[PDB]
Amino acid sequence: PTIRLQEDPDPEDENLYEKNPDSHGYDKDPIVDLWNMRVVFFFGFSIVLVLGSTFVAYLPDYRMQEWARREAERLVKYREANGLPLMESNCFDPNKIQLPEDED
Amino acid sequence: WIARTFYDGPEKNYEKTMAILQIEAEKAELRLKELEVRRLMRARGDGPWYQYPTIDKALIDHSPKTTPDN
Amino acid sequence: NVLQIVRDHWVHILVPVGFVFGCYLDRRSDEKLTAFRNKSLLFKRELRPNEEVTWK
Amino acid sequence: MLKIIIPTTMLLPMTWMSKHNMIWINATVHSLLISLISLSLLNQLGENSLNFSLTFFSDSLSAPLLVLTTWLLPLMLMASQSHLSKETTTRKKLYITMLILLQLFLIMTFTATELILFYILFEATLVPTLIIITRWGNQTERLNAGLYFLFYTLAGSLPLLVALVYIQNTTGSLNFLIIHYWSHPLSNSWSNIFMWLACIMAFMVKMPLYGLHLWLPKAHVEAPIAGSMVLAAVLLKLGGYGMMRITTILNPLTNYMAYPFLMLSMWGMIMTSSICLRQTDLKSLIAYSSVSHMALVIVAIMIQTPWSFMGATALMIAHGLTSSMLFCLANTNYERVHSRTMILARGLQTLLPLMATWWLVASLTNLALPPSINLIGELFIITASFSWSNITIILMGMNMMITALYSLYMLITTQRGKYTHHINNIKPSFTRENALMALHILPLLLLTLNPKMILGPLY
Amino acid sequence: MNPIIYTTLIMTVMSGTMLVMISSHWLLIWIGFEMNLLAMIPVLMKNFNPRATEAATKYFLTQATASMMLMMAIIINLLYSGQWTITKMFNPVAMTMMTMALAMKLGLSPFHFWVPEVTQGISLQAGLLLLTWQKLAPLSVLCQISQSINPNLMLTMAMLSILIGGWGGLNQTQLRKIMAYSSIAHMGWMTAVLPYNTTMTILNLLIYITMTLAMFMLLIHSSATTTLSLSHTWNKMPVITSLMMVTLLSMGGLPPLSGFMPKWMIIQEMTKNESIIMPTLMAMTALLNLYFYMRLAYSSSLTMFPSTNNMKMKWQFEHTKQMKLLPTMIVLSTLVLPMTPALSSLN
Amino acid sequence: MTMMSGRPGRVPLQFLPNEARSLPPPKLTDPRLVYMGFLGYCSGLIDNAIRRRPVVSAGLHRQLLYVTSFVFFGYYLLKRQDYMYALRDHDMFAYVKSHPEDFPEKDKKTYGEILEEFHPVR
Amino acid sequence: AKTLLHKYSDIPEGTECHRKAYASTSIGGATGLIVSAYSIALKPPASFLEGVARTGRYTFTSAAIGAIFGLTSCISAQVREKPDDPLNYFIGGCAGGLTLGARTRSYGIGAAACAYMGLTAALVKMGQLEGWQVFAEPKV
Amino acid sequence: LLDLIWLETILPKTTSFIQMKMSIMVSNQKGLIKLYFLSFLITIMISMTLFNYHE
Amino acid sequence: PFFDVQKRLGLDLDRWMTIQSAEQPHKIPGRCHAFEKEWIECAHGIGGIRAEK
Ligand SMILES: CCCCCCCCCCCCCCCCCC(=O)OC[C@H](COP(=O)([O-])OCC(O)COP(=O)([O-])OC[C@@H](COC(=O)CCCCCCCCCCCCCCCCC)OC(=O)CCCCCCCCCCCCCCCCC)OC(=O)CCCCCCCCCCCCCCCCC
Ligand SMILES: CCCCCCCCCCCCCCCCCC(=O)OC[C@H](COP(=O)([O-])OCC(O)COP(=O)([O-])OC[C@@H](COC(=O)CCCCCCCCCCCCCCCCC)OC(=O)CCCCCCCCCCCCCCCCC)OC(=O)CCCCCCCCCCCCCCCCC
Ligand SMILES: CCCCCCCCCCCCCCCCC[C@@H](O)O[C@H](CO[C@H](O)CCCCCCCCCCCCCCC)COP(=O)(O)OCC[N+](C)(C)C
Ligand SMILES: CCCCCCCCCCCCCCCCC[C@@H](O)O[C@H](CO[C@H](O)CCCCCCCCCCCCCCC)COP(=O)(O)OCC[N+](C)(C)C
Ligand SMILES: CCCCCCCC/C=C\CCCCCCCC(=O)O[C@H](COC(=O)CCCCCCC/C=C/CCCCCCCC)COP(=O)(O)OCCN
Repeated sequence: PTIRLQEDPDPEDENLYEKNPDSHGYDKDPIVDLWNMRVVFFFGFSIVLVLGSTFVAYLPDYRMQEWARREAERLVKYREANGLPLMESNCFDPNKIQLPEDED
Repeated sequence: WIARTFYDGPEKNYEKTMAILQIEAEKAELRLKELEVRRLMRARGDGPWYQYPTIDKALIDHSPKTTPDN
Repeated sequence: NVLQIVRDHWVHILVPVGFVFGCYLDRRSDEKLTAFRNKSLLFKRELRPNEEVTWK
Repeated sequence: MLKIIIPTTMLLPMTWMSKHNMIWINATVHSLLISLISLSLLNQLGENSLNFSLTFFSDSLSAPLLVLTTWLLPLMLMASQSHLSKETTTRKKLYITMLILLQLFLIMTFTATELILFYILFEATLVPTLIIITRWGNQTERLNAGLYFLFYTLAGSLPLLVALVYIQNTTGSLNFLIIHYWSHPLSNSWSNIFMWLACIMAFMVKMPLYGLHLWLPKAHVEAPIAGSMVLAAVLLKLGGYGMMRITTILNPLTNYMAYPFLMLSMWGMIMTSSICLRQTDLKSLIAYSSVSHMALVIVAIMIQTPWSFMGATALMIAHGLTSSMLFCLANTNYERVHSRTMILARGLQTLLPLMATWWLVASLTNLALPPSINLIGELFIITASFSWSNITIILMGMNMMITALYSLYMLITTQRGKYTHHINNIKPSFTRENALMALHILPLLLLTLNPKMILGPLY
Repeated sequence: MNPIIYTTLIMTVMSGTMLVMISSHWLLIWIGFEMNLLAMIPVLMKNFNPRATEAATKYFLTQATASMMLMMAIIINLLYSGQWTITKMFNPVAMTMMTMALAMKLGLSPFHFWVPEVTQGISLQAGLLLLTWQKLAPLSVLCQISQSINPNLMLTMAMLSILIGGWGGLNQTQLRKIMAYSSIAHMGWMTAVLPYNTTMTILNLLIYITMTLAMFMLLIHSSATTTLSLSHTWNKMPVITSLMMVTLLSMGGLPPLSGFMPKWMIIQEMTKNESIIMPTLMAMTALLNLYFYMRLAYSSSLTMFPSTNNMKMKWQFEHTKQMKLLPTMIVLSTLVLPMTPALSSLN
Repeated sequence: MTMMSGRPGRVPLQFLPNEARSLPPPKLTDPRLVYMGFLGYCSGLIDNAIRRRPVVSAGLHRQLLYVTSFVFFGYYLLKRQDYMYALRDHDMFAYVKSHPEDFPEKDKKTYGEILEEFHPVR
Repeated sequence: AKTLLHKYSDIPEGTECHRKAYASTSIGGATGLIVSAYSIALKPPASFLEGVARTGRYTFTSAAIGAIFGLTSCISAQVREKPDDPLNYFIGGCAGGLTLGARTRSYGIGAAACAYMGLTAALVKMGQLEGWQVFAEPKV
Repeated sequence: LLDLIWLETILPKTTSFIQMKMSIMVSNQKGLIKLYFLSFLITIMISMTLFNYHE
Repeated sequence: PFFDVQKRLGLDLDRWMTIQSAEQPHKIPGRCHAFEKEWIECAHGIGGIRAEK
C-alpha cells in the first residue's frame, strides 16, 4: 500500500467566532460561555481583586510599627531629659555576664 | 473591625508557641536518650532488649546414666 | 421542581463545608495546646471576676 | 491552617462529581474563593510566625508564596480550557485533578514545621508535574524533558534526605523552631563540608543554578501552558524557600563555601542574559530570563544579609507573576499560528492593539522599570552585593543593560514592523485572554502600591 | 495437571516453608528446605515446554548446591560445638558457608544469574510464586542468625545486588526479566539492613511482596509478557494501565507513595550507626530502577502506541476470571505511607 | 538484630498481651482509623473500576464491607502499635533508672557564663 | 588479602616511596588477577594462550596504575612536606588515570579516569582523616 | 559551545553513556550454566579467602 | 521468622534431639554429658551476649 499505518487526517482548527459572533472564547456553548465569562469577571475583579486589596490596605498593625515609634518617642524623651546617652553600645548589662577569669 | 472579626490577641499565639516548643524539646531529648539506651543495652546485653535465646536448662535429664561418671 | 436543580448544583456546597470543617478542626487543634494558658511571664494576668479563660 | 487545606481536598470530589459542561466554571469559582480565603494569611507578626499547630506554621516569607499559589491556580484553569476543548470529560477531570493535587502539595510544602515533612511534600510535587508534562505536552521532546525534569532533581535531593536523618540523629529534632533556637556553629572539617554540600545542592538544582539548569528550557518549553505557568511561577521558588530555611544551620561555613556558587551565579546571569539575545524560540527566551532572575536570587541568598533576603523575596514574587504573564502572552500567539518561531508572526500591533499593550507592560516589568516590585527586589540585591564587594556593580550593571536589550528586542520582533502577508488566520483577541493578562498584571501594580507585604520576615 | 495434585504440591511447598519457619532443629530446617524444593520443581513445569524444563533444571541445580553447602555448614558447626539448635553459630567458617548458601538460595549477587533466566522461563503464576513466597525461608533463617553475620560479606553482597539489579534491568524489554532484576535489587535492599535491624528487613519484605503481587496480578489481568504487548492495553482497559503506572511509580520509590517507606526507614536505621556512604550509594543506584520503571510507564500509560484492527473484537468481551485481592494489593502498594508508625507492630 | 524478640515473659503468638489492657484504647474517631476507612473506600472504588462497573454507585454492600473490614483490622493494629511504643518507653525509663552512672545530670550553665565565638557576616 | 592493605598502610605517607610503590603495585596486581579470573570465567577466550594474554594485559594495567599512583602520591607528599593532604592523593589518582588512558590509548578515557580516580583517592584520604566507615559495625 | 555541548557533555550525557555501557556489560550473558557456575566457584574461593580468613 | 509454635502449644516436635544431655535411650550418656550440663546451667536465662563472656 506504500503506507505505514491507518490514521485519521489532521483536523483543521475550529473558529469560535464562526458559530458565535460574540463568543468570549470560553466555551462553544453560548450560555455556558457567557456564564463562565460572568463568573470569571465577578469573582476575579469584583470580589477577589478589589475586596482583597481593601482588606490588605486596612490590615491591623500586627507588626508593631506605630507601637515601636511611640516607644522610641518615650525613650528618647526620657534619655534627653535626664541627660543620658541616646543609645548604649552594650545591649546587655555586664553585671549579668561572667567572662573567663584569665585572659593569658 | 477586622481585628475583632477575624483575629485573636497575640497572647494566644505566644502561649501556643510556648507549648509547641516544650513538646518538641521534650521529644528531642527523649530521642537522644533512647539512642543512648539502645547503644548501652546492645553493648552490654544486660537489659530487656537484645536478649538472644540460649539453650533451655529444663531439657537436661538428671537421671542415673548407666555409668557413675555420667 | 427543585430536585433537578439540587442534583445539578449540590456540588457547590462541598468547598464551603470543607472550609467550615477546617475552621472547626483548627479550633480543636488549638484546644490541645493550652498547657501555658495565662502562664507566660509576659502575659500572666489576674482573671476577671466573670471570665474563665484568657483565650480559647 | 486546615481551613485552606481542606477546601482543596474538597475541590477534588467537586470536580470529579460535576457535570460535563460545568467543570471549568466550578473549578475557577471555587479556586478564586480559596485564594480569597488564603488572602487572610498576610496578617503577620513582627517577632515570630503564626504557629497554628504542631505540624503547620506560617511565616512572613511563606505567606506570599501561598497567596501566589492560590492565585495562580485559577489562572492555570483559565489558560488550560482553550487547548483542552477536544479532550474527553474523564481526561479533563484528570488534568484538573493533577493541578489540584499540585496546589495542595505546594500548600503543605510551604507551611511544614519539620524538615522531613517539607522534604516529603517537596518531592511529592514532582509526580503531578511529571504526569502533566509527559502526558499533555504537544511534541515528542516532552518525554525527554520529563526525564530531564525528574532525575536532575532526584540526584540532588536524595543526598539531602540522608543529611536530614543524620541531623536528627545528632541534634535530636528537625522542627524548624527547635533548629533555629538550638543552632550551633559548624566546624571546619571535610565531614561538615560534605554535609553543607548535601544540604545545599538540592535547592541549588531546583533554582536552578547555572550549569545545573539544562533541564529548565526543556521542561518549560515542552510542557503545556498551565505546566509552564506553575513551573516558572512557584516551583522555582521552592529552592529559594528551602535554601533560606536551611541556611540557619550552615554558618559559619557558608562564609567561604558560597564562593564558587556566587561566581557561577554572577557569570551565568551574564551568560543567560547574553543567550537571550540570540534565540529563535520565544519560549526559550522566557526560560533563560527565568534562569537569570533565579541566579540573582541565588546571589542574594548566598551573601546572607537582611537587605539581600528582602530583595530575594520581592524578586521571587515579582518574577513569578512576570514569567507567568509572558508565558501566557507567548501561548496566545502559539495558539493562533501553531508555531513558536519568533520571526514568523511579526507586526502584531497592527492586528491586535490591546494585546500589544499587554506585551508592552509585561516587557517593561521584565526589564525592572521603576517603581515596580521587580526593580525593588533587583535594587535591594544590587545594594547588598555592592556592600559585599564594590566590584559586583560591574557584572550586575552589565546584566541590567543586557536584560533591557533582549526584552525590547522581543517586543520589537513581535509587535513592530510589518505583518506577515501569508498569515491570515489571526482572529481578534478573546475576552478570556484579555482577562487573563489583566489578572496577571493588576496585582503587580497593586503590590507596588504596598511593597511591605512581599519583603519577607527581615522587613 | 490434576487440580488435586497441584493443590497438594502447593500445600507441600507451604509446608516446607512453615517447617523451616517453626523448627528449632537444624536438621528439620534442612528437611523443610528439601521438601520445599522437591514440591516446587513440578510447579515451574506446569505448562510443559523446553523453556520451562530448562528453568526447572537450572533452579534444581542451584538449590541442590545450596542445600549441599547448607548441610556442610550445619555439620561443621555441630563438629566444633555439639549443638543442633539454631543460634549464634559458634564457628566462623560454618557461618561464612551458611551465608553464601543462603545468598545462593535468595538470588543475591553474585549468585544472581539464575533468577532472570528462571523467571523468564516459567509462567506468570510460577514467577509470582517464585518471586514472593520462595524468599520467606532464607530470610527467616538469616534473621535468626543475624547477630553472627559478618557485616562485610553481607553488605558487599547487598551492594552488588542493588548495582547489578539496576544495570541488568536497564537493558530488558521482557517484563519477566525486568521483574527478576527488580527483585534482585529489592533483596539487596532487604539484606543491607539485616545485620542492623531485622524489623526493617521484615517491613521491606512485606512492602516488596505487596508491590510484586499487585504488579504480577495486573500483568496477568492484561495478558502481556513483553513491552509491546503491554503497549496495547490502553486501547482495551485504560484503568488497568493507569493503576499500573501508579504502582510502577510506587516501586520506583517516589514519595508520597508506599514504596518510599522502606528505603527511607532503612536509610534512617543505617544512619543510627555511622554508615553514611552506603545509603547514599544505594539511593543513587535505585535511581536506575526508577529509570526503567519510568520508561515502562512511558511505553504503557503516558503515551498511546499504535494498535491493531482485531482489537475491536476484544472490545466486546469481559474478563471472566477475576482476582479478588487485586484492589487491596493496589491500595496497600500506593496509599500506605501515612500509616508508617504501625511498623512498630512488626517487632 | 532484633530488639524485642527475646524480651522476658513474651508469649510467642499472643499479638496482644494482657498488660496491653492497662492502656487507653484508641478513640473510634482516631484520624488513623479514618484513614484506614478511606483506604477501604478507595479499595471499593478500585474494585468497581476494575470490574467495569459504575465506580461510585455499583455496589454499596461491598464498599461497606471493605470499609468495615479495614476499620476492624486497623483498630487492633493501632492497639498493638501503641502497646509496643509503651513497652519501649517503659523499658528505656527502667534502664535509665537502674544505671544512674551512664546518665549523669551535670550542672546547668546560663548563657551569661558560656563563651560562644562570634562569626561576623560581612 | 588485608595483609597487602596493612603492608601499604603501615608505611608513613611521605617516607620510603619505593616500598609504598611496591605495595601499591602488589595490590594492583591482585585486583587485576581477580578481574581477569572473573572475565575468563564469564567470557571464555577460546584459547589457552589467549586467556594468558588477557590475564597478563589486565594484571599489567592494574599493576601499572597502582605503581604510578603510589609513586607519584608519595613523591608529592615528600616534596611538599605536607602529609595528610588529600591533594597528594588527587595527584596520584589523576596520574593513575593518565596511566590507564595511555594503556588503552584514548584521550577521553585518560581525562575521565584522571578526574574520577583523583576524586576517589582524595575522598579515601578524607575518610582516613575523619574516620569514615564504609562497613559500619553494628552500634545500636 | 557551553549550554548545548559541554554542559550537556559533562553531567547528563556522560552519566547516560556510563549507565548504558555498564548495563550492556552486565546483562549480556549467553545463559550457559557452565560459565556462571565457574563464577560461583571463583566467588566461593574469594569469599573464603578475603572475608573468612580475616575474622 | 521464628514462630515458636512448639513453645506456644507445648508440642516438643524436635527439642528432644537438640542437645546431647536430653533423655537418651536406656540412659546411655554422652561422652561430654557433664560438661554440656554445666555449660547449659551456667548460660541459662542470661542471654547470648552475656553468656558468651
Ligand atoms: C493527599 C490528600 C488526599 C488525596 C488522596 C489520594 C488521591 C485520591 C484517592 C485515590 C483513589 C480514589 C479513586 C480510585 C478509583 C477510581 C478509578 C477511576 O478510574 O476513576 C474513574 C471514575 C469515573 O468513572 P465513571 O463515573 O464510572 O464514568 C466514566 C467511565 O468510567 C470512563 O472511564 P474510562 O476508563 O473510559 O477512562 C479512561 C481513564 C481512566 O483512568 C483513570 O481514571 C485514572 C484513575 C487512577 C486511580 C488512581 C490510582 C490509585 C490511587 C492512588 C493515588 C495516588 C495519589 C498520590 C499522588 C500521586 C498522583 C498519581 O484513563 C485515561 O483516560 C488515561 C489517562 C492517563 C493519565 C495518567 C495519570 C493517572 C493517575 C492519577 C491519579 C491521581 C489520584 C486519583 C484521582 C482520582 C481518579 C478518579 O472516577 C470517579 O468518578 C470516582 C472519583 C470520585 C469518587 C469519590 C467521591 C466521594 C463522594 C463525594 C462526596 C465527598 C464527601 C466529603 C465529605 C464531606 C461531606 C459533604
Ligand atoms: C560551568 C560553566 C561551564 C564549564 C563547563 C564547560 C567547560 C569545562 C568542560 C569542557 C572542557 C573540558 C574537556 C577537556 C578535554 C577532554 C578530552 C577529550 O574530550 O577526549 C576525547 C577526544 C577524542 O580523542 P581520541 O578519540 O582518543 O583521539 C583523536 C584525537 O582527536 C587526536 O588528537 P591529536 O592527534 O590531534 O592531538 C592531541 C594532543 C595534541 O593536541 C593537539 O593536537 C594540539 C595541541 C593542543 C593541546 C593544548 C595544550 C597546550 C596549550 C595549553 C596552554 C595552557 C592551557 C590554558 C591554561 C592557562 C594558564 C594561565 O593532545 C595531547 O597530546 C595531550 C597531552 C597533555 C598536554 C595538554 C593537557 C593540559 C591540561 C590542562 C592543565 C590545566 C591545569 C590547571 C590550570 C589552572 C590555572 C588556569 O580527545 C580530543 O580529541 C582532544 C585531545 C586534547 C585534549 C586535552 C586538551 C586539554 C583541555 C583543557 C583541560 C582542562 C579542563 C579539565 C579540568 C579537570 C581535569 C582534572
Ligand atoms: C483602564 C483605565 C486605566 C486609567 C484610569 C484609572 C483611574 C484611577 C484608578 C488608579 C488609582 C491610582 C492609585 C493611587 C494610590 C491610592 C491608593 C493608596 O492610597 O492605597 C494604598 C493601599 O494599597 C493597598 O495596600 C495595596 C493593594 C494590596 C495588593 C493585594 C492584591 C489583591 C490579592 C490578589 C492575589 C495576589 C497575587 C500575588 C501574590 C503575592 C495606601 O497604602 P497604606 O499606606 O498602607 O494606607 C495608609 C492608610 N491605611 C493604612 C489606613 C489604609
Ligand atoms: C556545573 C556546576 C556544578 C556545581 C558545582 C558545585 C561546586 C562544589 C565545589 C566545592 C567547593 C569547595 C570544596 C572544598 C572547600 C575548599 C576547596 C580547596 O580548594 O581548598 C583547599 C583544599 O586544599 C586542597 O584543595 C586539597 C583538596 C584536593 C581534593 C579536592 C578535589 C579538587 C579537584 C577539582 C574537582 C572538581 C569537583 C567537582 C566535580 C563535578 C583548602 O586547603 P585546606 O586548608 O587543607 O582544607 C580546608 C579543610 N580543612 C580545614 C578541614 C583542612
Ligand atoms: C544533578 C547534579 C546534582 C549533584 C548532587 C550531588 C551533590 C552531593 C554532595 C555530596 C553528598 C553526600 C554527602 C552525604 C551526607 C552527609 C552527611 C554527613 O554529615 O555525614 C558526614 C560524613 O561525610 C561523608 O561521609 C561524605 C562522603 C561522601 C560520599 C559520597 C561522595 C559523592 C561524590 C562527592 C563529590 C561530589 C560533591 C560535589 C558535587 C557537586 C555537583 C556537581 C559525617 O559523618 P561522620 O562519619 O559521623 O563524621 C564524624 C565521624 N568521623
